[PDB]
Amino acid sequence: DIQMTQSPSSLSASVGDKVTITCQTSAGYLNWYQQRRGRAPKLLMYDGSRLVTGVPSRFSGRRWGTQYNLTIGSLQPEDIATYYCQVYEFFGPGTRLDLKRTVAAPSVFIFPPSDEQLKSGTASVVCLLNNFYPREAKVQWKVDNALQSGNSQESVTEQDSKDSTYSLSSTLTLSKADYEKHKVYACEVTHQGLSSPVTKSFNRGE
Amino acid sequence: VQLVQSGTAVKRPGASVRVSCQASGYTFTDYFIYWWRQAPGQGLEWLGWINPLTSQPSYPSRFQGRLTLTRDTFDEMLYMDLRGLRSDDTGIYFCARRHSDYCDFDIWGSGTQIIVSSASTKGPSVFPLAPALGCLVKDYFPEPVTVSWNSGALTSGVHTFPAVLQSSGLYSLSSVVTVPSSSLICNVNHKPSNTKVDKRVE
Amino acid sequence: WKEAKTTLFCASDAKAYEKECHNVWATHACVPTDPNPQEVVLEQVTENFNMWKNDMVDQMQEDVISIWDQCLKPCVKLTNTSTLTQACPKVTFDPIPIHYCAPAGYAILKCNNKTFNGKGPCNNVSTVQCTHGIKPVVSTQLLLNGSLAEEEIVIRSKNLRDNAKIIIVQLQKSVEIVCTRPNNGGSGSGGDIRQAYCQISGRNWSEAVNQVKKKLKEHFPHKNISFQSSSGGDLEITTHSFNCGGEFFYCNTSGLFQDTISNATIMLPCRIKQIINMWQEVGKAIYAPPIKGQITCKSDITGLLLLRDGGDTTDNTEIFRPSGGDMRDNWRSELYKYKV
Ligand SMILES: *[C@@H]1O[C@H](CO)[C@@H](O[C@@H]2O[C@H](CO)[C@@H](O[C@@H]3O[C@H](CO[C@H]4O[C@H](CO)[C@@H](O)[C@H](O)[C@@H]4O)[C@@H](O)[C@H](O[C@H]4O[C@H](CO)[C@@H](O)[C@H](O)[C@@H]4O[C@H]4O[C@H](CO)[C@@H](O)[C@H](O)[C@@H]4O)[C@@H]3O)[C@H](O)[C@H]2NC(C)=O)[C@H](O)[C@H]1NC(C)=O
Ligand SMILES: *[C@@H]1O[C@H](CO)[C@@H](O)[C@H](O)[C@H]1NC(C)=O
Ligand SMILES: *[C@@H]1O[C@H](CO)[C@@H](O)[C@H](O)[C@H]1NC(C)=O
Ligand SMILES: *[C@@H]1O[C@H](CO)[C@@H](O)[C@H](O)[C@H]1NC(C)=O
Ligand SMILES: *[C@@H]1O[C@H](CO)[C@@H](O)[C@H](O)[C@H]1NC(C)=O
Ligand SMILES: *[C@@H]1O[C@H](CO)[C@@H](O)[C@H](O)[C@H]1NC(C)=O
Ligand SMILES: *[C@@H]1O[C@H](CO)[C@@H](O)[C@H](O)[C@H]1NC(C)=O
Repeated sequence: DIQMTQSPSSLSASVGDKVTITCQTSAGYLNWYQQRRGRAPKLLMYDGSRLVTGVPSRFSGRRWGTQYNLTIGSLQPEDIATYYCQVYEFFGPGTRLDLKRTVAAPSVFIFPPSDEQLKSGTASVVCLLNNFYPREAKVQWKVDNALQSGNSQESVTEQDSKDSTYSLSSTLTLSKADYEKHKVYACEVTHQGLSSPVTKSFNRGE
Repeated sequence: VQLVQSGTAVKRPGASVRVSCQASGYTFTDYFIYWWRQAPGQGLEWLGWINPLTSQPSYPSRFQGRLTLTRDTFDEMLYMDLRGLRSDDTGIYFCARRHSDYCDFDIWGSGTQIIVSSASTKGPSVFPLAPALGCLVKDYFPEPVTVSWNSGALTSGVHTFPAVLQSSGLYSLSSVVTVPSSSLICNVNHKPSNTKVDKRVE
Repeated sequence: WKEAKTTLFCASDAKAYEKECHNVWATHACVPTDPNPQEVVLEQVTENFNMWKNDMVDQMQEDVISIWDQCLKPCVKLTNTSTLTQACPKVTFDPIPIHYCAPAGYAILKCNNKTFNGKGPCNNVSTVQCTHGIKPVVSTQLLLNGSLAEEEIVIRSKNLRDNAKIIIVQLQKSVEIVCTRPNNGGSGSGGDIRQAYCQISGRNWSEAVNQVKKKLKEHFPHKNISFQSSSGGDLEITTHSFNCGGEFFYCNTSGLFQDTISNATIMLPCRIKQIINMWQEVGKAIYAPPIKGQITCKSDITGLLLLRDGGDTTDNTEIFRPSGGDMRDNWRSELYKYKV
């Protein structure tokens, strides 16, 4: 079958920038697509070098050997979306393009579960990261210095129009009885805007 | 030249589901249809292709026997039957037309959202996160849910996160906004269950 | 020496005194076979052949479609726009070899290289007016009553890396297949007049498959070759579908496309189907019940129509399954060597 590699996994640029992307395939016949937020892909170029009618001249592609390059002459607000490279039944991992913004560090806040909720029988703890760029950030919950897995879910904002900063929420769900057993609950954050990892917690059973 | 897909469909785990694309504007029989699905914030996964002329389907090993593709030439419609619905089957399902031997997909459907969960309609219970401060909208069904603060008075510094489906099969979301540190209410409207709640944060 | 495209003519041995339908159509539409076949080898030559983009195939397609319109008239024909009800008389059915020839001002190039895969250059070339006799046998999965490969099995594929490209296989060892509908008294009696079966020798097919599996491992190195039943589709594909004596046979081939095949003689279950999906055009055609008496067809398997499993490989095993349904590929299996 076909081996496919796409890098970089993420990229950032501003209007007028030169954006280049690359994917490699042992097999031939690569094609490129543009996938915008919540929409089906749009065919941009087929065979890696041939451009489909109705696609601007800003887009052009050249490939040499086992390497295929996608290049945009002058980026525009429209272009900021995920680009995939395909060949036959296989799609690449994908690269997401985000607008360039000065690097920012996440403001970290933690909210404990409400008493009314506890009566319900479900315990929920929230950890919030705000207005941070770039998007790549890792949160991991620690209960009594015991890193927890399979109980944490999270969601992420899309880039703010002006702020250009994402936000991320992580929710930990625990049975009421289990919550009682551990005293401390901590949210550790890794980010390129943080010199050292940041941990914010409430060391209160109540 | 367009493919038009079925609407959002919800089915309980272990059940069976149907999606349909309708071809128009081109000779239905001359172009393969490839099916793809992508879960939220993720890459495209191959479901299989079907030959409209001879009816021949091909599938990937992972889905062998759970998924079957069919065609109807009198309607010019393509169908995708997925059974034994697991939790991971939640996602958006696309159908695309294979234009050439290059295997370019020029014409795409707009996607069919599928949701796997034990059927229920529900209004969000509300829990609030004290301090940044916010509102926690949990155990609601279906989408969407609209959350605003102070009846639209507070417009800046508010973040209502995307809804995420939970193990139970019920969406759960939180919304909160930054406030002046020195400084010292939510508008939650869930249309499907006549539930409008404003909760106070203390 | 120039690529050309023009209407051709057929030459047959069709006898006017024959009530068999292929002859009736052939006597009326074809000229007698040229008594002496003139072939001229070119000692130092080369030309590029494309079996997958040949008008000769599309020409026989129009012809074989025409034949079936005279011979096998359905009682009812449903298509997307039309509904037909008409008389559906039974007929004596037998494929007769058809020769395809070039008119005045044109000639045919035939690759005599014994191992030509059908696409690209062949160092050795010849020229004849008429092609060898080709029976227009309509079938799926198994290729019947065709010409056989001289030296070794051949794998034909426009692109093997394209899993959606059918894979035509030409054998060097014909395997006899007999499909019969046993004789039984009448349609009114209690007997099931649509029950049928085939018998293929297990050792012959099992060893032939091993040779096909061997030739495929040369195009897919470092991989295991597996044969499994059809992944699905219309009944015409998932079964060995063909017409024997004017009746439509649907023969389930789970016993043939298996990784381990028994030595002993194999028995395939079949069914005569009135309701069939048309290959000539997209639609359904319904035919009258089967005729009385024994219906048998001793045929020779000379090739296959295969389709490879796509996607990420689970066990480093490449799985090929039976397929078909586009009769143009059946014609390509024979006319691959000719060009105009
Ligand atoms: C794939 O390729 C194989 C071989 O290449 C081919 O097998 C051949 O099948 C045909 C049948 O289609 C065989 O020909 C038939 O042979 C029988 C028996 O012939 C012997 O026995 C009789 C009686 O003892 C002898 O007289 C004779 O000399 C032989 O010894 C014949 O009975 C068949 O004749 C009928 O068809 C003729 C037209 O082709 C008619 O002119 C003739 O009158 C017969 O028709 C009668 O029966 C009809 C139906 O019952 C009826 O409708 C008519 O009214 C009429 O009464 C026939 O000649 C042939 O021998 C096989 N070839 C080999 C090498 O064994 C497959 O058929 C082929 N498959 C496909 C799909 O192409
Ligand atoms: C493709 O672009 C990369 C930089 O993104 C560059 O290093 C590489 O040489 C380019 N290759 C081709 C064939 O254009
Ligand atoms: C072409 O091949 C045939 C055998 O397939 C051989 O008899 C003939 O001499 C060859 N002609 C040339 C010119 O090589
Ligand atoms: C025959 O054709 C094959 C390609 O199908 C080629 O590799 C081979 O060299 C040819 N041999 C001769 C003798 O023409
Ligand atoms: C198997 O094939 C051989 C020739 O390859 C043939 O002689 C033999 O009769 C066949 N066996 C059966 C049972 O048909
Ligand atoms: C084919 O026959 C085998 C056994 O002979 C059976 O297991 C299988 O279900 C059949 N499939 C079809 C499509 O007829
Ligand atoms: C019988 O079949 C097995 C594999 O199915 C094979 O190993 C064995 O050699 C066969 N026996 C004969 C006599 O061919």
